[PDB]
Amino acid sequence: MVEIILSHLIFDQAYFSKVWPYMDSEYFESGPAKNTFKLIKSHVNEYHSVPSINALNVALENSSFTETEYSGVKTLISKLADSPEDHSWLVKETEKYVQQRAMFNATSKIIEIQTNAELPPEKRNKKMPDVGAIPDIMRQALSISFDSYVGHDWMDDYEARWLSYMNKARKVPFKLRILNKITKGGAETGTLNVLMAGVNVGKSLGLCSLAADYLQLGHNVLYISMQMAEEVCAKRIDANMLDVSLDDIDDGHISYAEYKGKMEKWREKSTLGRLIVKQYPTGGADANTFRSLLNELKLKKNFVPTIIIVDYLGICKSCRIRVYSENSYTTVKAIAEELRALAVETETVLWTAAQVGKQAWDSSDVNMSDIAESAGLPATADFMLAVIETEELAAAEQQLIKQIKSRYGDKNKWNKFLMGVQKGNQKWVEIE
Amino acid sequence: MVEIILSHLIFDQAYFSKVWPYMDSEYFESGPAKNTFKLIKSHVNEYHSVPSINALNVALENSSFTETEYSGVKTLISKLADSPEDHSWLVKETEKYVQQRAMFNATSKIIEIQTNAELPPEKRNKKMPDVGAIPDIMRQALSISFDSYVGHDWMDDYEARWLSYMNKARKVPFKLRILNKITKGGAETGTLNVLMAGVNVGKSLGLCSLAADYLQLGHNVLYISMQMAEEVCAKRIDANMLDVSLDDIDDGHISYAEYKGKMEKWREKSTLGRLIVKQYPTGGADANTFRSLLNELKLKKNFVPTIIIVDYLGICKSCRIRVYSENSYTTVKAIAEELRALAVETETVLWTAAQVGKQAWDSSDVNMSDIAESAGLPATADFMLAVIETEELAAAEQQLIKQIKSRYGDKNKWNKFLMGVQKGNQKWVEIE
Amino acid sequence: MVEIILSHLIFDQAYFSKVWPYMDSEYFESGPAKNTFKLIKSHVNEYHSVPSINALNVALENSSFTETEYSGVKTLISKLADSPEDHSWLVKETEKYVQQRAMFNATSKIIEIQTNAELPPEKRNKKMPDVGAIPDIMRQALSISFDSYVGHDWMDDYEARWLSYMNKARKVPFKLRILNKITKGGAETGTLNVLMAGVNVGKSLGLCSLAADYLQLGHNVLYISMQMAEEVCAKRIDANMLDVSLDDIDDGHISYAEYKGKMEKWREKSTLGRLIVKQYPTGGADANTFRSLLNELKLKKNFVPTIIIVDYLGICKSCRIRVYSENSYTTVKAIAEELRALAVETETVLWTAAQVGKQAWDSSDVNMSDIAESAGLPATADFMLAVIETEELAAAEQQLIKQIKSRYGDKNKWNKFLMGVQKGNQKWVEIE
Amino acid sequence: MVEIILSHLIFDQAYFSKVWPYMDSEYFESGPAKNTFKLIKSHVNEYHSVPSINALNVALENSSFTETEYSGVKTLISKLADSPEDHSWLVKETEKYVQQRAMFNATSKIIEIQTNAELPPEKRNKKMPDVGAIPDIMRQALSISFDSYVGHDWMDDYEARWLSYMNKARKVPFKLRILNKITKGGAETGTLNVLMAGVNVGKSLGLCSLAADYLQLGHNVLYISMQMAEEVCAKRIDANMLDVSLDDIDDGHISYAEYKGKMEKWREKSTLGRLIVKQYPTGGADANTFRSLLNELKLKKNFVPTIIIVDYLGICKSCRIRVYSENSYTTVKAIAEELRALAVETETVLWTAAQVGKQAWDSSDVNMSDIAESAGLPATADFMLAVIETEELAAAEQQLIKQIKSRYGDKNKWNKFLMGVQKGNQKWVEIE
DNA sequence: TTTTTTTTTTTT
Ligand SMILES: Nc1ncnc2c1ncn2[C@@H]1O[C@H](COP(=O)(O)OP(=O)(O)OP(O)(O)=S)[C@@H](O)[C@H]1O
Ligand SMILES: Nc1ncnc2c1ncn2[C@@H]1O[C@H](COP(=O)(O)OP(=O)(O)OP(O)(O)=S)[C@@H](O)[C@H]1O
Ligand SMILES: Nc1ncnc2c1ncn2[C@@H]1O[C@H](COP(=O)(O)OP(=O)(O)OP(O)(O)=S)[C@@H](O)[C@H]1O
Ligand SMILES: [Mg+2]
Ligand SMILES: [Mg+2]
Ligand SMILES: [Mg+2]
Repeated sequence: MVEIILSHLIFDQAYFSKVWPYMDSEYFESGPAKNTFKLIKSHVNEYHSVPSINALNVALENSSFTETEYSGVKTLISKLADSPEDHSWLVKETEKYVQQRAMFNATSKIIEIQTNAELPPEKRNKKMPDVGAIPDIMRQALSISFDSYVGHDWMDDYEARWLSYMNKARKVPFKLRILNKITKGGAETGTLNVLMAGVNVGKSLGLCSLAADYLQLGHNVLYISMQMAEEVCAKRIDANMLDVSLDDIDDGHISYAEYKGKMEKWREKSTLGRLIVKQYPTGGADANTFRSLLNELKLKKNFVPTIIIVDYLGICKSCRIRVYSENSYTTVKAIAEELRALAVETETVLWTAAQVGKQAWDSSDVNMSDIAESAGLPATADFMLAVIETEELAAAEQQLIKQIKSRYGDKNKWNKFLMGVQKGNQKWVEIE
Repeated sequence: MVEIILSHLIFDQAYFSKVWPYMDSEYFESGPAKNTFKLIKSHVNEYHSVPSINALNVALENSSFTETEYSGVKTLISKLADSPEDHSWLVKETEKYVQQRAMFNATSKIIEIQTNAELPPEKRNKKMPDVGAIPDIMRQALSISFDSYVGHDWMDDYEARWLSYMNKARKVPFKLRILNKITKGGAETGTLNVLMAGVNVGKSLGLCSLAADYLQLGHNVLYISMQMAEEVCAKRIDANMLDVSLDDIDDGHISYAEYKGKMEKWREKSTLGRLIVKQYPTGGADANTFRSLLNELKLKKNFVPTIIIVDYLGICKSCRIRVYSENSYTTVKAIAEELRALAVETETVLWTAAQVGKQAWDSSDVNMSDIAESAGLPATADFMLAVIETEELAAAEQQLIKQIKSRYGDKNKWNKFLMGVQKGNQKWVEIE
Repeated sequence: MVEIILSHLIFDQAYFSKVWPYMDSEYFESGPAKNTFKLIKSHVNEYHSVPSINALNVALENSSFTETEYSGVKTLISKLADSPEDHSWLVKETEKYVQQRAMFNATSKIIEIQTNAELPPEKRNKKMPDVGAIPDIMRQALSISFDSYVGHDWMDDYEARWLSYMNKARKVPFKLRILNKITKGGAETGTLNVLMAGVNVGKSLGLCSLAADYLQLGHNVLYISMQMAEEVCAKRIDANMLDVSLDDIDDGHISYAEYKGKMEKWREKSTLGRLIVKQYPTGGADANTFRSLLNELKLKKNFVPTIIIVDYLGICKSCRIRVYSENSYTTVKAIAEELRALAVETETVLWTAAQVGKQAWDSSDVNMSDIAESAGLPATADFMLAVIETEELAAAEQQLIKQIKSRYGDKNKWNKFLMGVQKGNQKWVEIE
Repeated sequence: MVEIILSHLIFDQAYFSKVWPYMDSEYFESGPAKNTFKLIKSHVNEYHSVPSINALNVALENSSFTETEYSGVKTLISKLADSPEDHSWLVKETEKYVQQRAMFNATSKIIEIQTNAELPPEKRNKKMPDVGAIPDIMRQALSISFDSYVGHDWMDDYEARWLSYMNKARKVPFKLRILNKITKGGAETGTLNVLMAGVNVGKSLGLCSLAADYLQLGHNVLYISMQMAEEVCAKRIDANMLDVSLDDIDDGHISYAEYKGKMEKWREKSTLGRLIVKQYPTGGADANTFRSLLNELKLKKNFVPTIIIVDYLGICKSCRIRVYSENSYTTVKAIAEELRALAVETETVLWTAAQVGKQAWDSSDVNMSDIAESAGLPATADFMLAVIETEELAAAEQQLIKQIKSRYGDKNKWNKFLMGVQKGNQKWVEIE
């Protein structure tokens, strides 16, 4: 029914107002229909009005396509004529036609991706998406229903807004009291929280301590280590949970009986979730890789995480920018934005680590301007905490956590407090 | 499109009043088109009015043509109808047709000049110009645009200019006396206004404060969130309007009774406007999306916004340049130009935020050179204020606002003024 | 007469010494002639001497030519002979032939340009000059001659040097005596003058001050703006000439009676010109449009320009390069060249205002390595000034001018001088 | 080519004496070419002289030749002419022919060696070299060059080198006795020599003086100015040559009669050179534009300079640095290297000027450490004279010349000398 | 050819 759609795009102002915002060039044909719609779209972009038959003929004469295409477009334009119709049958039929064409294009692209990925490398016609984003494309084929959400009205829609304040399902409480106090109830789902410490100051000890604390509070935690292996992170978690020093495990001061007893005692407790550690090579995982990991975890292991942790965003690969194409600023900003998009998609608290510049190392204070790889990371991150350690603090078994970007509350209040990091047990303890 | 031009010359006075000044027999053709235009020109010269079909046919009978030309003119005259096409498209198309025909005639003329130059001096014609007249014959053919307006005169139009001085309909007050004082009556419609600061300083706080202030004045405000979600921002607007807190909303200190009472009391006010909050994924919107959103808003609800707030220009996506086609100085400036064009098209006050590079994130002052993105943004901008907060300022809850680019008024009359920013209420308070 | 040219290039020495530096491969037809000239040129480049017949037959055998090309070149070489003629008819005939070939090539190139322009976007060739570049090409072809001036030859060009000593070019005086001192009487007719400055520091203030000063001297001034409405520029001029602050005009302190009285008092003065302000959209005007504008200004308004002032060079259209085709440097250089050509053609002092880079903003000193868009502007310009009102000159109500490039005198004599900028009246007063 | 080689072996002497030692029978052919060379070699052996074409025919008349060979030889002998080709092209072309034939023979020999190697060991030729001899054989093919000149060979070019020391082949005198004394006979070709302008001490005056002494000695001088026009520099040259004061020309004291008389008096003298002044914009002339200028002057003006004087090194631009700066060290170091490379590749004496540190300005003594260009100019400069001015030197019309770097001779021999500077005539006179 | 981030280095 392409002829009817074009005719009522021309000879119906009411029809054009609703269907146009959604009409696209890939929904008609590879011949006369697409060319006619391209003519109409160019005229609309140039004059912001629906062209007439004379305007279409003039644009057709000032066009460069061949004789066959010219004749087809001329016949199609000559066949366009308004008919007595009703707005509803046309809008519903157009929605059905657009949905069918979107599904057809999506399945054609799916077949193309499958037949392209099944090719020897270096001859796979790059810039074509991989099989990993096969379902997502189909998800885009179903989100076309002529029902775009205009937005949220402050006065018209306030009961629904008020039924989001006492819900509190968005906030995931910590286990430390100070972190809950500064965040006013803990971190929120669909966010990107960051730890900035430097090199060998913490920043993975803190992530492991957070993972252990969330695990004790009945949470499913997905640790993703882009550098350290799976047994080192698991060893850190074991040291945190079992209250056994990493030196004791290395020096064999803990027996198999004690280890088994502690593990079974933790297992028999109802207030304990599941922690899963996954390792990827440095620069070999992205947002799409994490989504594939999420899907295979949900299917194979029936594991649905809420506290997804990534060891370092700077070590991950952007899923949109080719490697080493853009500078550190753009690449890191894109990676952080994609991670935040993943977090809001799966509705999980995302925790990450970030390096500071060389000038901030061995300094008694770390500012937000000391971020290493990009200034956009603080802009695209919900909460950031700076971990500072000096010789005096190290001798006191304490670290100073400074609130650098506090989006859940006022950062001026409680800006710097001293945590009791214990490096042997990979644990954070409070001083209150 | 000679038929359209002749038909709208005869049957349209508005078209005749803008194209007849620039029209010649050489522009049309050498056959029936030129003869028809010559008949029209002869009739308008003998009688100062546009001829009719009957008068044109009578003149054709009076005038003498050979059989072929007579038949061609009769056939062409038979093909004239009103056909009320758009005026803008018609004038643009006739300008293009005139330009292309003039270029063709100029090329033929210079080719004839070159051919005559090679002839021996005895054989060559003295009427044709020398080769030295080739260039100006070309530039003049490139100065046949349709524009009869010459511009202001400063001595013949001072009365109209004085009347224009009294047209203050472009101004929009600020609800803040200091901002009105420094803008000489508030912001103006169709202008790009920017509120820039560092990361986590209160850019979105200022945007929401401006939205609430415009809402309390009866304006229609369209808040477009790029990083935050739609609901979170409405909470800030509620904290500004209801004037309780941000934490008290999340800590349950407000019962439903008070919330309902305050919302209904604000509904009873006749000085309140309409506020719509729209969220977009990072890097997925521009004026092209904004124009479709405007059309959908106007269709679905009686909402034509007077104020358009964009959460951040940087997070926005340029229309023509791809996601990472060019560097920051280009696409950021392109987005700024597109936003200003959208504002001047919709005649709305456009507000947006801008980021500051790391060099001024901890400085007591910020200059125009401290713009994180392209420096073309402080070229398309009109009132680029700046927010500077220090430890002493945060102690007194008083952000410093520095006038960075002031196109409305004197940038240095009140260069730096203190505000009374309340972070809990997301409100700017004037200081007296 | 290609055969004669080749024959006397090979067999004659004075002819070779006279005509060789001006010969080019494009002056010969694509048959045997161009290939033979290629062989001759390669031999001359490799051995710095005129080849013989044996040399070329050796070069022909050691060449990658097809059978047809080989046969044609061999036949042409066989046909060459030393016909005795006079070395005063040969040189002029060769010059005529070269000029004709250059004109033919230019005609073909402009025909190709016009064919390329009419093609739709995404199919048309890029980097090919637009239609507005056609006359310039035709200006280059007519300049071909066997006489070339590379540098100034002492003892060979000394009459012209004595003329330059004794004669001085006519100057359009300023009203500020300091500019006359630094320019030795003012600015010449066919010049491009630029007043670079930072953003929101007085680019339009200085241009409007110059426009008012020239208007008070009896000149016809055309003010073309792109970032400002006609009423705004005319209000700046009124503030300059009526001695009323822009604050007074906006606030309504002055009445219509006083305004009319002052305007009529200015009208009654005989030493007054005509100032016409024309506004164009950003990127919507070029040199041809300025020419079309000057055309209607000379016709509709019957006004001949004298001090054409382009508010901003960086906004105007290229007129030689398609929009968004080349980089900023090339486009701005092309705009500068087009504007200077327009000034030379119209014999009008042309004043403009470019923007300095972000580094020069709030910098107490600027140099040629501070221009933002293009560093080729000083080469095209004839006088270039700067504005250095950075931090403390604004508090003292003063400015500073660097004199970056002054072709009228010596830049290192009064390089930096202080200007009393008054922003309420939008004028420059002298510190003397 | 073989016909030409044989013809110019028979009918030339220098070509024979140059190419005979590198001529072998296997280089020509297996029919006419080889047999004909065999005749030349045979005769050259029995009678140590070149045979007459008839004597070569006598060789054919008295030699073992098959009917085809004897005929072939007769035709080839009858096809040899005494035509006069240029010697350089002939030698180069016969060298290329010999090299190609030697390479072909060596490749065929190694192919035959490989083919013989892949044969039954009982059945193979013993005379064929083993496979291990293949790399050496090709070497003998690559070691074929009519003339071997790779660098300067000590103990093999000592006689030519002595002729350089006695004839002072590299020195260019100065016309000033003191400058000749400290340079052991003047500056050398392929060198960069700079004068360290101090506190407003000078600006082109010295280089203009150097552009007159060389002119009076018969040298072709190319003066490239950046901060001045051609007329101004040539006026400084006229002041020095015509003894007219610089201000007298501007005032008009000297009339056209005296000027023309002095110019013609200079033109009569045969000891006068040519001066070509070329102007370039500031920063618009790298040391690659100078190469193009030299090529144009050689091709069109036939002007091949021996002295190149650049007005100022700092004003110049680096050929491939992209970013230019008003006063940056990296650019000055690159500019010096590029200019010295130009001097070396053009075998010309290159002169330029550069600024020095304020300390060098305040102190009468200037140290290499006290130089604006540190480790950049006293590293790429063969000679660096420090021209500084003092009020006492000024009151006596003198300038103290100090020698800061002298590759030519000992720097401490005559380091300080007083120069008689005349600022009106722009001249340097000696002091007794 | 400019523009902007980050880093590292070096020169004054
Ligand atoms: N096996 C271990 N036994 C005891 N202490 C350890 C051990 N591993 C690490 N630590 C301590 O933990 C501190 C911080 O460890 P990490 O969390 O690995 O630092 P890091 O910042 O993650 O390293 P990078 O540079 O970011 S990969 C170190 O400085 C050590 O003092
Ligand atoms: N929900 C909140 N509760 C309390 N304080 C907040 C909240 N959100 C933001 N703030 C404070 O508001 C200030 C700036 O935060 P925002 O206004 O959200 O920043 P923004 O303008 O979005 O800029 P960035 O660069 O994106 S953080 C800081 O003092 C924050 O701590
Ligand atoms: N209405 C006004 N009243 C008083 N002063 C004003 C007014 N408008 C502008 N100014 C002042 O004039 C100065 C120069 O403004 P402009 O003439 O627009 O300079 P500009 O370089 O053209 O700015 P652009 O075009 O946005 S880069 C500003 O910095 C203000 O201080
Ligand atoms: Mg780590
Ligand atoms: Mg923000
Ligand atoms: Mg301006």
